[PDB]
Amino acid sequence: MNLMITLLTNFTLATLLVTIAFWLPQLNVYSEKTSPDPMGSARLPFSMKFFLVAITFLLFDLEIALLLPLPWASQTTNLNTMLTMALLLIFLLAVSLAYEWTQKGLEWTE
Amino acid sequence: MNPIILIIILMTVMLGTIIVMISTHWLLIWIGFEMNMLAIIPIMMKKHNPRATEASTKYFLTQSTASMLLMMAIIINLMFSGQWTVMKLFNPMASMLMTMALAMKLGMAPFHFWVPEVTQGIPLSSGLILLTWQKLAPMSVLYQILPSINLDLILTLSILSITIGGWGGLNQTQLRKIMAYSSIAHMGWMTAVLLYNPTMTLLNLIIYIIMTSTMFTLFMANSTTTTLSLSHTWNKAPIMTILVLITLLSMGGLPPLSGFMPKWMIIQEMTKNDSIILPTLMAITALLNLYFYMRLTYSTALTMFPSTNNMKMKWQFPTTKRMTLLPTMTVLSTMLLPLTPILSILE
Amino acid sequence: MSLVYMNIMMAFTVSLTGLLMYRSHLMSSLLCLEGMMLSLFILATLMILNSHFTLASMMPIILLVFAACEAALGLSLLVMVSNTYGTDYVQNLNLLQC
Amino acid sequence: PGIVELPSLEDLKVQEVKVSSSVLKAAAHHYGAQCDKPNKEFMLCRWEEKDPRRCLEEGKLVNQCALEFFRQIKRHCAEPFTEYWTCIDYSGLQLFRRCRKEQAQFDKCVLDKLGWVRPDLGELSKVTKVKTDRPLPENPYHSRARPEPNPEVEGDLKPARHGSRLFFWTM
Amino acid sequence: AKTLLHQYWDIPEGTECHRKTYAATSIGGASGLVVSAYSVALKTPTSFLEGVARTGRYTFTAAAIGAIFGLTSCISAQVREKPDDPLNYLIGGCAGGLTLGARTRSYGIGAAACAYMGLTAALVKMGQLEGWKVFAEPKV
Amino acid sequence: IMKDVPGWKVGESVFHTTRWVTPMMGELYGLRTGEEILSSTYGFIWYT
Amino acid sequence: MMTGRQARAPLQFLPDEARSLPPPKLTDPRLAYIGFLGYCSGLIDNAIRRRPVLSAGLHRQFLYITSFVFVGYYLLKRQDYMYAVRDHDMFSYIKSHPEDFPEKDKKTYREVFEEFHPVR
Amino acid sequence: MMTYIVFILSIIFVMGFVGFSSKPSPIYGGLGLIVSGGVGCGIVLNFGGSFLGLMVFLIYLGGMMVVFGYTTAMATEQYNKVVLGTFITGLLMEFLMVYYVLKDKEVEIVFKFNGMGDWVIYDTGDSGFFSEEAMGIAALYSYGTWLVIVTGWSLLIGVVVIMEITRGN
Amino acid sequence: PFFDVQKKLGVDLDHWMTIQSAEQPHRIPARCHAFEKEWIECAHGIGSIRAEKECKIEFEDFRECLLRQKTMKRLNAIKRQRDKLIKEGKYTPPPHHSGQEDLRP
Amino acid sequence: VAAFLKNVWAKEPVLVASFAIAGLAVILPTLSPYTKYSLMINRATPYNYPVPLRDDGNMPDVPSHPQDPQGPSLEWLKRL
Repeated sequence: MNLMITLLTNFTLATLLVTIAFWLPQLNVYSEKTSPDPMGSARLPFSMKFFLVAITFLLFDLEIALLLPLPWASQTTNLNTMLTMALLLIFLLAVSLAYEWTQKGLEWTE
Repeated sequence: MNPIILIIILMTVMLGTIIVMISTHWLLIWIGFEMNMLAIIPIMMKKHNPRATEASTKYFLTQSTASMLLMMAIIINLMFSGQWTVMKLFNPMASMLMTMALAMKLGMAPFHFWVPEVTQGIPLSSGLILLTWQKLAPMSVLYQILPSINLDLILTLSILSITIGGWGGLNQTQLRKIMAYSSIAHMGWMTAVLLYNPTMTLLNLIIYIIMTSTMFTLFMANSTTTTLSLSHTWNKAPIMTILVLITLLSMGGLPPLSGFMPKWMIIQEMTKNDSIILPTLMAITALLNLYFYMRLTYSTALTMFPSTNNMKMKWQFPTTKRMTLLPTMTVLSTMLLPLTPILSILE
Repeated sequence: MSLVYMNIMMAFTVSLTGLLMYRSHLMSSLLCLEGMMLSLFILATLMILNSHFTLASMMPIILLVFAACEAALGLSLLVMVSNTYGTDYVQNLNLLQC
Repeated sequence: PGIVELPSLEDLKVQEVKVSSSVLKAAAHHYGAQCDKPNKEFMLCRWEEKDPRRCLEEGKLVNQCALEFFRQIKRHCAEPFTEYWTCIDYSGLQLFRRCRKEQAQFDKCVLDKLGWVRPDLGELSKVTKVKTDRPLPENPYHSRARPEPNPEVEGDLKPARHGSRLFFWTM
Repeated sequence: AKTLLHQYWDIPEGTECHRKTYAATSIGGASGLVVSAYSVALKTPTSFLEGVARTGRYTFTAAAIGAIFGLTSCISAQVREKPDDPLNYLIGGCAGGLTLGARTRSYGIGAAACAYMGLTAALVKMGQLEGWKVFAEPKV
Repeated sequence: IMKDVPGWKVGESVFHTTRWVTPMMGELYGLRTGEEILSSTYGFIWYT
Repeated sequence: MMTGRQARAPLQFLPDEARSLPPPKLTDPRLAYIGFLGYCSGLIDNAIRRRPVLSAGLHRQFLYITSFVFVGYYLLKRQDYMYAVRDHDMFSYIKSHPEDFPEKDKKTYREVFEEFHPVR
Repeated sequence: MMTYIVFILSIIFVMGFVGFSSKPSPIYGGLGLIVSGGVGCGIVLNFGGSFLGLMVFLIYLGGMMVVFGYTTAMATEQYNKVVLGTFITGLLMEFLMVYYVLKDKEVEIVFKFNGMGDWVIYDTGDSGFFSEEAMGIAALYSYGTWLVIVTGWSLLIGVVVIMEITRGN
Repeated sequence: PFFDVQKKLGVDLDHWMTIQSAEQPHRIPARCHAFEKEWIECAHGIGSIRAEKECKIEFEDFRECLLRQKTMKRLNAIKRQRDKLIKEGKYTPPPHHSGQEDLRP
Repeated sequence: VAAFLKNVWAKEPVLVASFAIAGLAVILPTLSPYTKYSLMINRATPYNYPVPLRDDGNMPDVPSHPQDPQGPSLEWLKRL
């Protein structure tokens, strides 16, 4: 409960800071800004490379989560099976990186 | 369409289906289902046209909803059983959720609404794959859970699927939608018999797989997608017209062809368990199936539709396509009746 | 069983009734799919951690990863619609009916 | 179902080892070396009976002999034990590696005044044998008779009688 | 809606008209509600008011069909002093068909509905008497 | 506590077997104050 | 419906006890019918590729006949083994439980009553 | 009140799902389901599963719904009644079940469900010098050979799928 | 169908995860290890029909160990009776159920 | 096999360094004979109690006390 106490205290201090930054200068009577970017009227272009590198990040992070439990696993009895599994998984990461290299993935956003 | 990538993708589909077949754990069943659908997604995006994207989007949404239902059933079964052997479930809600999850996966009505659309928008090889190999794994899943299957739910799904498939195939003129509704009706026919004798289910599955493979192989060989080009094919090769006529005669369960083998023997396992009205109703809907089959053969071979002028150039070139396993699967779909008791090997 | 179990069932039924009767584009369907994801993950983790099944801690993480890749597939599908019709609305998915 | 049988508090009243964590941790090796046989008897009874209510008196024996350990600590070398347990107790993690000098002093004082050997690495991690006078329980799980297995198949595989008999087939 | 069928069949034929009438009316209302719900789900209504108008039309039509069929079967079974006769269900099915034809503004459709609903109710009586089981449990 | 209600046998174990079963947290601390319940069933997880 | 029989030796197309049966002859009518199916498949393969049906691909036709007759022989062996298992299990369970299978006293026609309905 | 904390969070969890059940816009739905993922991970963490909870934080929230927000930023250009009606319907159903389980302490929807607090099913035993779920996860590299094989194969095949079906040619 | 490759070529793939009573690292016991052991030894090699007709008591005990429904009902009834008896105030709780009893160790 | 190695070193030193390190990490656990030392180190860690077994009367390889010489000792980790 101490962790949640720290989280609540920190979140309330952030709330106090944003309340000071948002409502405290409203006491002043400066002006009202009527205010009548390079984007004139065109739609936002769908740069496909950003989406591709985002889902590549997603897949790599997923199998990084697969790769994670080695420090806990290092105390297991069957060390040979662990070594084979870890080397083959990192080899799978290398193979996926090589494929993402070959099929024009790392071009125009290298 | 890199040949190495296509070979690897096909091997992944085969590995996923065989993982569903040979595993003893529910998680591995779901693993095979997920890898199968993930590797079958590029098969329906072979031609790179927006209709294929539409069909694959609908297929992915339906299969993912079915998979989420499948985990709902698995987790409920774990709660009420505490164990993971693929066998009879230990909860009626688990059986109900699993039954309509597999009905959603297999395109059983009223969860059939994706089947006539998706098959309309994909190439014929992908349509053959979806209507032939995809049906194999959830048949194994339904076979391994038959003690806990509720009779009322599977019977309602079967009769609704047969009736809806016949009445929906009665109207379509495209070949792929007719094939989809025929597949729905055959799925209902061979799921109606599952709880009484699953050997009949396996026999009907093998017969339907062979006959649908023959039909799709003929459609890719003639390069025909609608009724009119299939009518026009009689200038090019009349022997192909004779073949499609005899296998469509076999497709409606008319003796002495192979398609009369399963359904009749399905009736042979309806009167053993004292059920008489049910095989009569499914026989009437099979007559509806035979009606639109007869319409297809009337359009195809039993008449002579008017052709165009360019057929003459098509008379100067033989069929260069890889017509693979067409004669063997054509013979095995027409003259297999005197070898009916071969179903004993499926026990 | 426990009340948190029934709360997870009610949450899953809420995600089910949100996934089917949508009005917006495919992003809402994928969000409800992720709701199903999260509900199944929490239910499996609670079951495994309550009954002390030590090995089946392989169940929750795997129950994400596979379908997570499947979820990524869905994103690509939406991009295809975003490369064809401009907007990913479900009312534009009426080309296969005829 | 059946009424669960429970011993009363009169079978549960004993003297208690009212000591802290570090007090037990400081002399744990000599604990395992000196009072080993009643501990082995009690946990063999616990592991084979799988029932506290059939082992309680045996545990009482341990709760006697363990006290006989601490008295022998108290009357002879109480001050080195005091130094050792307070040095161990200062550490929050209760690490054994941060109090090696007091460990050596306590070991030397014990070995000259009473002579208990600190066990080596791997000595306490091995499996020992117990000579016990209790009978072996034939039904530890309180299980009834298992169901009778179904009979197997016997005899030579005879040929088929009049063929497949599928409505006209004789072969 | 399984126990509603049992409550419909718990009342003996040609003995009490009222409870048979309400049981058949509730069966018809449930069937019309299912049909209307599927029609609204599949065919998109123009608005809320037209959708509930179609739902009310289907529900009231099917409830009237059920009430008329049950009432006619019961009065025929009373006037023939024979509960174990399919003629009463044939007459009730024809009355339901006539009511459906009158609702649909037709007469040939009404006669066809007379014939088919009378045959269906006769077969329902056949299954009730001889113990026909269309949903048979696996015996062998 | 309850000598008045009918249909009750004291010590009626809910398991058909007579084998010893490990007690629950609710079977042990289920009749004490709330603070002891908190420090027992959530003391370790909430300990910093 | 034999889920408890083959489970002791799974994935066996032809077990060892199947060798205890009389194997089917090479002149079995079903085997010759499957050979005829192979010949018909060869004829269809010659016909669909626009070739002389009775002359071209003689080695192809012989391979078709040989492959069909081989798979037909093995499938017939499996069928015979399965039906031997079926009626052996039938006779074994009939022998093991003769309380549910009483011996019916077959009465003669000299005292049993058959109702006669005249036709006119 | 404190002892039902997980249950309270579970209620908030259901609330979180309602926060994106009506689906007014994908961005607000993503925010609501982010909040629901946080409270569901708190539910997991209160049962002693630190590793699974940080799996939820690291991968589900911080590594995958980030990609969901990235994708939905590429559409849904910046600037309902039945949305709000479904919101009040879900609120009424949620609160009605809350009073049901807080008054009757028992309900029937599919099975028999109890409303008593969940602090009675935990364990007073000790795992020793290791967390049970920590080496439960650690047993993947010693026992889970086939599962790791199919997981790596499926993720590599997903990489193949991403490279192929989004090429457009 | 159900192809048994694992039983054919004799290689384990998922038999260890299949049941809760199987072998696990460091032999960590489940809550219902004995109940599941007795249920499996009751229901081994006799068929599912005779298992669900003859070993119903062991499976019911295993389900009660997993779900703990009867214990829930018993404890809830006891607690509700305590709340009622503190409402009419005929009985007061002893000091050993309040935290001031000089606990056993 | 010689000029191509220097070509891939001059072009992409990172890739050839990664391949060389991966090959060394593949071939060195098998070549180095200290893997068995880690195996017996991991297998001898007492995470659970060595629960004593009942003496029937004929067991010379088991002791009656942890200080007895018979049984598996762990002095090899002490010496190394």
